[PDB]
Amino acid sequence: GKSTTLFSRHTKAIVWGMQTRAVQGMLDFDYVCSRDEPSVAAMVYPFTGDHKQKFYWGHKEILIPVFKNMADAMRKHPEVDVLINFASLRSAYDSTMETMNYAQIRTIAIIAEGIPEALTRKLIKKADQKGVTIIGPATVGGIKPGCFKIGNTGGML
Amino acid sequence: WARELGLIRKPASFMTSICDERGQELIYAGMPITEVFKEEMGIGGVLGLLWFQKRLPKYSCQFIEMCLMVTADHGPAVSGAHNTIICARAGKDLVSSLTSGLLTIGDRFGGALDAAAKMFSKAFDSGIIPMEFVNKMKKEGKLIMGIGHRVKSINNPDMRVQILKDYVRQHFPATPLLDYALEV
Amino acid sequence: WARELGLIRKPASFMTSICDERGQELIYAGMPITEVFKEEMGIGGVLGLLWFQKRLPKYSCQFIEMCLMVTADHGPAVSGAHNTIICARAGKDLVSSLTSGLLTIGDRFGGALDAAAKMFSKAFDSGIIPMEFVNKMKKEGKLIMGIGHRVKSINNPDMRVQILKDYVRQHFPATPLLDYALEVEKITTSKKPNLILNVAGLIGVAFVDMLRNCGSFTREEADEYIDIGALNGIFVLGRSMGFIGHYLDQKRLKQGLYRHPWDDISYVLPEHM
Amino acid sequence: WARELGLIRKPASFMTSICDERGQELIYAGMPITEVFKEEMGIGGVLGLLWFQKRLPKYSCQFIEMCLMVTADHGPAVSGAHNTIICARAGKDLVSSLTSGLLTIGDRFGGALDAAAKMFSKAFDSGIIPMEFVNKMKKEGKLIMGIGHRVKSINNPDMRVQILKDYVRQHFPATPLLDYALEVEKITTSKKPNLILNVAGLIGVAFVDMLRNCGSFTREEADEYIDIGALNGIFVLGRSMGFIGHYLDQKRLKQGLYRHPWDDISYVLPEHM
Amino acid sequence: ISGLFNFYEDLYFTYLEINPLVVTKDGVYVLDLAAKVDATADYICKVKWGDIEFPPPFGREAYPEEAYIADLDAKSGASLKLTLLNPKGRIW
Ligand SMILES: CC(C)(COP(=O)(O)OP(=O)(O)OC[C@H]1O[C@@H](n2cnc3c(N)ncnc32)[C@H](O)[C@@H]1OP(=O)(O)O)[C@@H](O)C(=O)NCCC(=O)NCCS
Ligand SMILES: CC(C)(COP(=O)(O)OP(=O)(O)OC[C@H]1O[C@@H](n2cnc3c(N)ncnc32)[C@H](O)[C@@H]1OP(=O)(O)O)[C@@H](O)C(=O)NCCC(=O)NCCS
Repeated sequence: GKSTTLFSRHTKAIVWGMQTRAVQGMLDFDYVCSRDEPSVAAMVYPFTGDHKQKFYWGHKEILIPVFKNMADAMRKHPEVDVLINFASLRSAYDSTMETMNYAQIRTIAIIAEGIPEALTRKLIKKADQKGVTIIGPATVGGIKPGCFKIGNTGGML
Repeated sequence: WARELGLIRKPASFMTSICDERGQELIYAGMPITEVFKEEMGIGGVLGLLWFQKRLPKYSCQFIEMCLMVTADHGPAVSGAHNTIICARAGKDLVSSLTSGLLTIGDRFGGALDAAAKMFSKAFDSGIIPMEFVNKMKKEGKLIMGIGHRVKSINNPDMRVQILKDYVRQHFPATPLLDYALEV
Repeated sequence: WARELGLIRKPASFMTSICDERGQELIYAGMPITEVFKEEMGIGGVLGLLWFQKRLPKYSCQFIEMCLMVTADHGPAVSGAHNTIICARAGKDLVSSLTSGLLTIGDRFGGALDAAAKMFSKAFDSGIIPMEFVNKMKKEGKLIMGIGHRVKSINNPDMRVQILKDYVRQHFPATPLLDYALEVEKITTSKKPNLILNVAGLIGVAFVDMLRNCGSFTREEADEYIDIGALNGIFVLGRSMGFIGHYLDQKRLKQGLYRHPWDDISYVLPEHM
Repeated sequence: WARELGLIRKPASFMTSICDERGQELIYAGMPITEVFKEEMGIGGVLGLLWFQKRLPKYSCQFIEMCLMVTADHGPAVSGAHNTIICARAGKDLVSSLTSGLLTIGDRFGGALDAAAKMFSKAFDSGIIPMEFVNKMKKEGKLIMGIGHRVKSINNPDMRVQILKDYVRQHFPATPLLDYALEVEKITTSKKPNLILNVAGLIGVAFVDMLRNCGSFTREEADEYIDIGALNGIFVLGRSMGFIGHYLDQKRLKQGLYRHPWDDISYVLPEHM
Repeated sequence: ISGLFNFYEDLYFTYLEINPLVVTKDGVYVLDLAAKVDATADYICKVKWGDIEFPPPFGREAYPEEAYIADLDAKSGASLKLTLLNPKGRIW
């Protein structure tokens, strides 16, 4: 079933794609919201090997893991309940189908604009079956002040 | 003196086929140096002789020279130029500094020419069409080598891709792999 | 001054974890240099700190030093020493000559340590018995790396394989891969006497055994250090002593510029290109 | 077959005196490898054999090992370590990366050991007193090599100059050049506190003292070994450990390709050439 | 018999005579058997043979030097044979 609360101060998200500016904006928002931990636990980028990307937690320097595969990212981070999908329109459908095979993910944000409507309807049907809330495609996302920010929502700091 | 008399046998430990220093005239792969200058080949023709032991056509030598010209430098920020500058500022040496910079040439820096040639040749020889090649690279988690620019795009061309592409179009007899890469 | 006030953010472009130059005392992987000398580690302990960021046990450091000692030189005929001598006789430079020799270190020369470690580790971890490993290498058209000697055989031992093997037997807690390689060597010497465990084979398998049997590393760390080329580093650091010795030898002997005789070169140029 | 019968004459194009690979046992400068390990020389004794063809006393070999230990690394900011890290982040190779770093070793980086040894030896052999040497260097527009530290001074000692100096004082029979350099350091620290004997200065003068005060060398041999660059070899061999450590560190951290930021480069190209 | 043949050709026997083989309603019994095996097949059957021994022909005891020569024969691919009839002879 689709939950009532999507985001909290302990919400951890996986970001699909290499979006370092968006992730840094997410982290800056988390810091100025006095969150204990960053809201991004891992990133998934299929065109590279697993490594660690250097980000900022306020003025401190932190490392966020980047995984080639969804499976490794979800294995190493069972506390992640949100996926922010920066896949293009050609990859978003497959990324989201693959994401909904992991029950830990309860909310998916799809950023890409231009996904065909039939593919979106298939996504909607599977999400309804799995009880996964989808912040529909062609969106900047959403913001929960004090708790969580989706991608580039709200602009810069 | 025993070798001159042909009285003993000693196998030669080295083989070479590109240059003949001994003799009255220097020879570049069967071609005397005077003939090299009379035939008016330049760096490209000499490179053809020394690297391939072939007398390349004039447009091939010109294209090789053009390739050398466009890859001559790309600023001081890249790894090899950075290392060469560091070594020069260590007061070191021309050979030492150039070598320090050259030892960075490999996969991540300076290897995109070889990687792109190999990738496109493999795709072209396998018989797959460009769309199939793009999809196959995508699902293998591999970016296409030789595709992509930081700032320049369609309607904002590289302008040294343009120079080489214009030359190849006008002078090469056939460019099948170039056509394949343009479809990609 | 803006950084001191903490008014700006600038990401650091470099990461490092082996040495801390800044500060009152030099630090080798979290260990002060005064403590490095007080604890009486030598080259082996310093190498453990700088290459693995670990405080290795004393027998591990001693074994590393022994490995450096046995690979220090193997005469002037090999490719790297030959190149170093040529460069020294060109009047060139210590760094230039040593580097010219070191650039030959790779697959065919100086890479047998890494190749043997990888081959034997793969066979051991796959679970196949030594006879199956020998047969599998045979039908793949591959010689076992680290097996075979030009002159020395069973009943005529290498005697620097013997030194390292005796040390490893007496001081290592467990040597599973060394035992596996010794079984493989029993089979190969049954085929013909000179197919003994090499210095390269023994050093490779004993280094894998040291990495994954001393308590400092997890299996993943030991495998990663084998993968990224720590044994290549062992050979390079060991053979650098010999290459520098060859450079100094050529300088002391005042050997002039070398030219290869034409009678040793077969010229097979094309007729007319 | 003609050579075996002694029927022909062919001059050998190469000469070597440091290692004998052929034969039943490997020989390091006339000493079998088994005897090298039985006599319990370590890296220092092997280095003495391979670089000087001498059986050095135990304190000499220990001092050589200490010198290798203190020059093993000095962090990632120096030119050689920087180049090695760049080459490792280019995904390149252990040998290629280490060589890229080593090719910066020369005058401005890593040459202070040799320069200090030569300067202090020249001053000591000319017979001038330390005050005369300081004044002579001053009016020649030359800074004394081996004198000077960035932060450390008298009452704040280098602490790896201290380790080596204590060892040399306790074990060397005579240290005339070290005493001369300490007098020079007294003068220079009278000028300002941080003008202390460097690690380079101490290693250079103590190496000259070891060469010409241990019994293995004549004065001519010691001078020749200083002249042909044995201290360059000491620094190169020591710093190779740190450069390999930096390569392995960058591989373990999976650091990607480095590009120097444009904001750190001043472009001063001509208007139109 | 069929099984015996499979025993004969799997262990590389060249001679195998089980005589007499007494068979009764209780079962089969091998009272005696003389067997010669192909020694060169050791590399195929060392697992199945175990530490198989080949007794010398019944007669004079083998000399320690003759056993030394036999041991030498296994050192390499060379052939190293020695046999004695009377060490008190002068023709050697
Ligand atoms: C070619 C390829 C690397 C393009 O990468 P990219 O991420 O689009 O661009 P870059 O990696 O150059 O860097 C992006 C930004 O860094 C900037 N930059 C480049 N060098 C810089 C330097 N030394 N200092 C500061 N900034 C720099 C660029 O101007 C660019 O600025 P922008 O963010 O305003 O656009 C990518 O398409 C690719 O990997 N292709 C695979 C094929 C290949 O490798 N080809 C080899 C190229 S010859
Ligand atoms: C240039 C210079 C070295 C000429 O030297 P040279 O002693 O007259 O001749 P080389 O040393 O080249 O060769 C001597 C002999 O060895 C032979 N030889 C050359 N290379 C050989 C090789 N690889 N194998 C076998 N024999 C060789 C030559 O054919 C020559 O044969 P010869 O004895 O029948 O005449 C000398 O004049 C000189 O030192 N000049 C100073 C200026 C300078 O150095 N110029 C640089 C030259 S670009």
